[PDB]
Amino acid sequence: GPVIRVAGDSTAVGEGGRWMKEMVEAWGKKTGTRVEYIDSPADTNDRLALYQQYWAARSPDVDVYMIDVIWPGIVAPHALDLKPYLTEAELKEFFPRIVQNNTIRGKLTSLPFFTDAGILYYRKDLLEKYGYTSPPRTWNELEQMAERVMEGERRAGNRDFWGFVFQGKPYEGLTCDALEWIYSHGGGRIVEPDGTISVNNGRAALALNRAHGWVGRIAPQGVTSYAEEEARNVWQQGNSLFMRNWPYAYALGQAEGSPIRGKFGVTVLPKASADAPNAATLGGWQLMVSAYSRYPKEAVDLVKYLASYEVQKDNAVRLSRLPTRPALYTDRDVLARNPWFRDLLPVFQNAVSAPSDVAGARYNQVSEAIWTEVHSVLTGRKKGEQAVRDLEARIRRILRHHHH
Ligand SMILES: OC[C@H]1O[C@@](CO)(O[C@H]2O[C@H](CO)[C@@H](O)[C@H](O)[C@H]2O)[C@@H](O)[C@@H]1O
Repeated sequence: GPVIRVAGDSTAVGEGGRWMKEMVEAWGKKTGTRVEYIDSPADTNDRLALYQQYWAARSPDVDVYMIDVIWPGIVAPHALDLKPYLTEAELKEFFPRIVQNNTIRGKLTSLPFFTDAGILYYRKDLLEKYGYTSPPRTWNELEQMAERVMEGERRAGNRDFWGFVFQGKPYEGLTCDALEWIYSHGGGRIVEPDGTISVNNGRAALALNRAHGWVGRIAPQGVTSYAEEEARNVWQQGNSLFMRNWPYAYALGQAEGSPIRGKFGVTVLPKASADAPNAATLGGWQLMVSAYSRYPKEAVDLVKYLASYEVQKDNAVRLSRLPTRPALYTDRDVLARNPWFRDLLPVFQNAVSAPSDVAGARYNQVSEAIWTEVHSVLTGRKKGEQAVRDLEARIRRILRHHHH
C-alpha cells in the first residue's frame, strides 16, 4: 500500500522527534498503513529551508509536515486545504485564535497541534537558600537575584554556575526572546498588527541594552550561541538560577535522573515595571498535508489522528507541551501531571505573537533582520539605540510594497 511519510519535529530537541516518530508508527499500526519518519534539524528556520527544497520541487516524498505558527502565510501554496475535511464542530474543538492563524485566504493550511509560550523557569531550592520567597517580577529583580545567587554558588565551588540562560543564537529563537524583551519594556511588537514598524523607540532600545548587560555577567559569554537545547542543558545540569524557555523543558527537567527534578517552578517572564505588559511570545506547531502528497486522504487521516484528543493528551502528560484543545485544560490527568498549565493559562491566553500575520510571506526575511540586529547588540557590536534604528530601516525595505 501507500507509504505515508512525515517530516515534523526534530530528534535534536528534547523528546519531540522520538515522540513524533512513535505517534506516527502508532497510527500506521492502528490503520495498517506503512509510514516513514524523516528527521529535521533543530532550529525552526533551518527546517523551513529544508522543507522549502521539497516544496520548490513539488516533491511527493513527504506527505505530512509539522509547521511553525509563524509559517502559514509563507507555506499556504504548499498546503492542502483541510477545510472540506473537517466539520464545523470538529474545528470548534481547537482554540479559534489558532485556527484563524492557520487560515490564509480561506485555506485551512493546517490543524493546531500544540501551542507554546515563553516562560520563566526558576530554581526554587536556590531562591529559598538565598532568602527569596517568590520569583522575580521585574527584570531588575531578576538581575539582583542572579547576582546574589551566582556570587554564593561560585564561592561554594560551582565554577559552572550562572544566573540566567536564554536563546541568544542568531536564529528564530532569538526573535522570540527579543520580542519578549521589547514588549515587556513597553516597547511594542516590533511591527504592529496594523503594519506600523514601531521598533525604533527608547523602550525597545533599553530592552536590548539590558539584555547585552547580561552577557558574560549573569549569563554565559557563550549565550550568544545558545538555542533552546544549549540553554536547557546548562539549566538541567543544575547550573542556572533562571532560564527562559518553552513548556517542553518542564517534563525533561522532572525526568528520573534529572539533577533538578523537583527543584524548580515556572512563572511569567519578568517585566520592566508593574505597568508594562506581561510578555510571553506565542509559539506552537501545526500539522499540514502537503499539496504535493499523492495520498491526501490517508495523510489527512494521519493529521486528524495526531491532532486528536488522546494524542494531544499524551503530548501534554509525557512532554509537557500545551494542547490546542480547550477541553484538555480541564482533564484531571493533564492537570494533575502539570498543575502549572492551570496556573499559567492566562499567560498563555495573553501571549504576544511575532509579526508573522502582518509580514505574511515575507516573515522569514523580517525575522532574520530582527535576530541579526538584536544579536549585534548582544555581541557588543552595536548599542540598542543604533540597532533599533537600523532594524527599522531594514524592516522598512523588506515590507515596502507589502500590504496585509
Ligand atoms: O520542534 C518543536 C519544538 O520547537 C520549539 C523550540 O525548540 O518551538 C518553539 O520555539 C521556536 C523558536 O526556536 C518557535 O518558532 C516556535 O513557535 C516555538 O513553538 C519547542 O518549543 C517545540 O516543542
